[PDB]
Amino acid sequence: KTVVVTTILESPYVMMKKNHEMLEGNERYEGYCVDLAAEIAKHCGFKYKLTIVGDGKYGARDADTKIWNGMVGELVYGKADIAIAPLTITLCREEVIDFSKPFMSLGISIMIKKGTPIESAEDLSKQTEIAYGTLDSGSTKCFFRRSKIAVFDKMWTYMRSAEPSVFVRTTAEGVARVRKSKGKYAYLLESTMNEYIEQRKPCDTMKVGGNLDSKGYGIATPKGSSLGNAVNLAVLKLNEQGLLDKLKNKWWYDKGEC
Amino acid sequence: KTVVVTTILESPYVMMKKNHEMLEGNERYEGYCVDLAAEIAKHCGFKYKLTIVGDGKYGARDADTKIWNGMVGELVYGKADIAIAPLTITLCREEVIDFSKPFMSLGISIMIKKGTPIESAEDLSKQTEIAYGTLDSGSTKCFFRRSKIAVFDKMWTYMRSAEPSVFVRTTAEGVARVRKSKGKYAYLLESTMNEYIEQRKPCDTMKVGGNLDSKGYGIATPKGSSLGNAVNLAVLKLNEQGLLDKLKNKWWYDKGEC
Ligand SMILES: N[C@@H](CCC(=O)O)C(=O)O
Ligand SMILES: N[C@@H](CCC(=O)O)C(=O)O
Ligand SMILES: [Zn+2]
Ligand SMILES: [Zn+2]
Ligand SMILES: [Zn+2]
Repeated sequence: KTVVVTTILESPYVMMKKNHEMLEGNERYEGYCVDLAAEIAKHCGFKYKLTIVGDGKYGARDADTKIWNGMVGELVYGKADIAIAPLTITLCREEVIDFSKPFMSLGISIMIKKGTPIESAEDLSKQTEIAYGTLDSGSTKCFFRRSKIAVFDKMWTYMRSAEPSVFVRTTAEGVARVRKSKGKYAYLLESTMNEYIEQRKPCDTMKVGGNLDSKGYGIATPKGSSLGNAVNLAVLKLNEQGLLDKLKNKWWYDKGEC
Repeated sequence: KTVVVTTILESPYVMMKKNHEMLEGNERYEGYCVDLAAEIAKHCGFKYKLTIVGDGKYGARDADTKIWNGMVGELVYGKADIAIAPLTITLCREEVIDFSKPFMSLGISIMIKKGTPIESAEDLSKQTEIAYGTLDSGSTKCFFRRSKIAVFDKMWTYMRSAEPSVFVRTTAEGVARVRKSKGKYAYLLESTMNEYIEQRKPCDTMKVGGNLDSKGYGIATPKGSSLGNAVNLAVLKLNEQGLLDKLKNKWWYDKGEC
């Protein structure tokens, strides 16, 4: 009956509303993915409940157990019916879950504290004074783990061994680490999240360089789900009608503070 | 056994080699989609035959007959097994054929002769002096026909009844018309093709403004084809290993003339 949606607290995709405690269920949350879920549900004709992924992760497979965690795991093991989140379409994930055509484009990018002497990934790789890392259990880390491209592989070799550790549990922890590190920490994260934060007080970070790759976020469903077909057509509809662009302006730039 | 691949002569995706007359089969052609087809086939483990679409079109459904033309038609009517071309993923097409996840991102863009006093679609819609049109039987025309957005519907209203016709049969025809028309014709075409032309002699055109929308090219197969799954995984694999970015540089910028 009611579709269980798994999602993740990530600004400006899903955020606890300012006055949520006096609100109940889905009304406690706002954001790009909250509006998207409402649109998708409207067009596919289902009722839904938003749930925050229990382990707070996007999804990766444990090398030893082979068990998936995060939102991907919640789909794989039957704990949720659909994931509506900034979840990156990847080869490894497509092997175990289904994705709609992308609803948003992104690439890996570099976040620095304003004034930091870094302009590119190549820059980061040719030095050591400034440490840099990525999010745990996500596609950015996996991208670096598996890249045969010379510059990226060298970055991965430094990251996988550094001490203290350069990886963070949440995007917020990575951003805070940049802001409090006096320019000695740079954070590798998706351009969407980088560009959003850049327009938020205290206005002390910025995106530098071009994107390191090009990929997309998709709405994910359990493999063979009956929901997959309708959801895909809905994403295409919403893109063609300009809604996806409308939502993007609503949450990134109509909400800039800088 | 041998996979029949439908494609289209559109630079720099698929072009006739200089000595093509002395060459046979797939060796007659070169370009981004030629390189891509060789890779998709290698990774999916199939032999293939490139064939240029007979009517030279991408694909639209005739309002009267209801028959699909172009590469889309070749797939729908069983004349080809797969399309490897700059074929835009759209809702109407997804209803009749299957698409892989996108292999390239693009948006509708504006091409002007250098010096043309136009900076945006809004600029174009608000005037009469400079004519503008699009390709026939393609996703750009359909975009404008179907659009509810104010600026774009105004453009469609003008274009559909402009005389002489502002629509062209091939991208090359639209580009020639821009070049020959002394700034009095602007051409709406995808950013990928606009960007390519900008780097070709006589270096007299350019892309102006931002993209009007955001979408992707996919590799297409007949609905329910068993090739679809493998092709999709190959596209993701090839993106993650950086092949797609490498091919774009090779055919757009390494060969740039301006
Ligand atoms: N979008 C990523 C999470 C953020 C990141 O890895 O940078 C994923 O789906 O895993
Ligand atoms: N890529 C387009 C053709 C070019 C255009 O319409 O501008 C299509 O698949 O129809
Ligand atoms: Zn709607
Ligand atoms: Zn010839
Ligand atoms: Zn290969």
